[PDB]
Amino acid sequence: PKVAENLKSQLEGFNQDKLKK
Amino acid sequence: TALVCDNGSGLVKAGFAGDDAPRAVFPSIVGRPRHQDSYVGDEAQSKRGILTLKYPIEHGIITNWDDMEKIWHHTFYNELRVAPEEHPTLLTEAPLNPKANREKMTQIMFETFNVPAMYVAIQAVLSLYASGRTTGIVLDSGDGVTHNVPIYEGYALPHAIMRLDLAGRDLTDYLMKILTERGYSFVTTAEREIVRDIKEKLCYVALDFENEMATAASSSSLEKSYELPDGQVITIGNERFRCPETLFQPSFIGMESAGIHETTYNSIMKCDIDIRKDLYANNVMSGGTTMYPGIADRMQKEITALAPSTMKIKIIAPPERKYSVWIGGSILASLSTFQQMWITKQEYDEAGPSIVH
Ligand SMILES: Nc1ncnc2c1ncn2[C@@H]1O[C@H](COP(=O)(O)OP(=O)(O)OP(=O)(O)O)[C@@H](O)[C@H]1O
Ligand SMILES: [Mg+2]
Repeated sequence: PKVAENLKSQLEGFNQDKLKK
Repeated sequence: TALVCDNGSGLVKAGFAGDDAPRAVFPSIVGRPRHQDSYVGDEAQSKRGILTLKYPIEHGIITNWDDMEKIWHHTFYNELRVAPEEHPTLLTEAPLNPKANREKMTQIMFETFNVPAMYVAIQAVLSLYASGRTTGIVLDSGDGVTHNVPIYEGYALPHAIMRLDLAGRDLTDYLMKILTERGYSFVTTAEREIVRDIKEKLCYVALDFENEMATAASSSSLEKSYELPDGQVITIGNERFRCPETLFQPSFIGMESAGIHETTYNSIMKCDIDIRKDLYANNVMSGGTTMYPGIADRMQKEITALAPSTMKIKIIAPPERKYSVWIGGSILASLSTFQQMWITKQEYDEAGPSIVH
């Protein structure tokens, strides 16, 4: 009822770069 | 830091949330001695000739809990060197995993391992996440199992999931059949190992299987050579592409199934008409047996032949694809937005294993 959009937005927008090496 | 453990049919991929790669990758296997006292992963290779070797997720669904807890205990204590009580742990599950199964997984984590929190995610779902999408159709071929999973607005559509019980162990076996029919000696587990590597090094997916059989028949240009350690060079040309041709023609190992291009297409045709256009333009490949050169290109051409002529189709094949399930977990596990979704130990005491649904 409220459990997707902000999560959706981080997932799609997440910069795969920002990931520890 | 949160933990991410991908419970694969042949290998565990595990490590920490926030990392770009798993830390530990090892065969999803438990060995018990017969004589007279437990080894997992590399080690149940590293002392193989005194053990009974078990495969608790051969097929992708977990079949024995004892051996599974052993795999987790190894993963937490030897491989990641962590106290499971200090870390949120995201666990992966196969598409179409029985609810009593997911509840069991949850029971073990909290009860046995004492995690402060946990979450179960579908593997293909995570891979779509790793490719920055929340709608698409995933083909996940790994070791023991292949699925097609269509996904809408972040949620698998379990009624359209397709399963093919043929994956990369079946391809290694078949390369092994081929080569043994040619006179070569491959039986031992040191020798399957060789066949696997031959498959992983040399095999490719033909754009057009008969156009390719004829090139192999007419020139030597597709013939590649591989040196066993015993000095033997084994020459292969058409086998390179006959082996993975089986994903598309499961008749090659005597199966009656639809090939992966077909199961992909049937699966789309079980989803809502109004979301098909978006599955077609968002087919993501994942898992180690998607790694063959040419498979995206073949999949393009086949779906094209099946879809309506005007359909925009896109195949996506990340170079990470051996590990995007795990990466997807690592991403999702690390996002701020995700943190109110973890199942907390408080939540478990109050609701029971049922909560995980
Ligand atoms: N370059 C490659 N070419 C062909 N096959 C490969 C390559 N690299 C890995 N594989 C195959 O991928 C298979 C395992 O992939 P993967 O890690 O996706 O399976 P899995 O996750 O353990 O099964 P599950 O999906 O239940 O987790 C291995 O058996 C391996 O032989
Ligand atoms: Mg897998």
